[PDB]
Amino acid sequence: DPTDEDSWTFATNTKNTTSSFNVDTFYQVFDENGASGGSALTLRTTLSSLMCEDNCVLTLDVDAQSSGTPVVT
Amino acid sequence: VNNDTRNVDKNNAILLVSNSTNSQAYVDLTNAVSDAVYGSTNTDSNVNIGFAMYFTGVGDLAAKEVIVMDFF
Repeated sequence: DPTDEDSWTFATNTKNTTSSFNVDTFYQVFDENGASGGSALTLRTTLSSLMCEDNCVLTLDVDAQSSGTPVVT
Repeated sequence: VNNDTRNVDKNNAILLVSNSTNSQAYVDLTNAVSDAVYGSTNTDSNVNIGFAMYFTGVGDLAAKEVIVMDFF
């Protein structure tokens, strides 16, 4: 959006090994002022067709050593 | 062939990938695959190997298609 601020809600958990779960990017889940900005819709099956050269996905791994103490919350 | 047609081979299928949403994947094979590779008492040279594919949403095929899948 060129006129308003854009909010993007992610799913960055890389180690969620559930088969039905997949890393995805979402647009305007929350309004820019903190309120609800609408429903969340899948985009990962699309980001290949939207000229994203590996620059539209955020992945987070809280514990790189799996020590049982997540660094980042 | 099919199981209901002939019973020459006791087992002829070893699943590796099941309904993956990503065409690009570098997955670690489970110990079951390794066990099944050595899980037959028949002569290894007397049995051939085949690779199978099942997919959906491919109702259009181009002139040239590329298939790359190796073992590490």
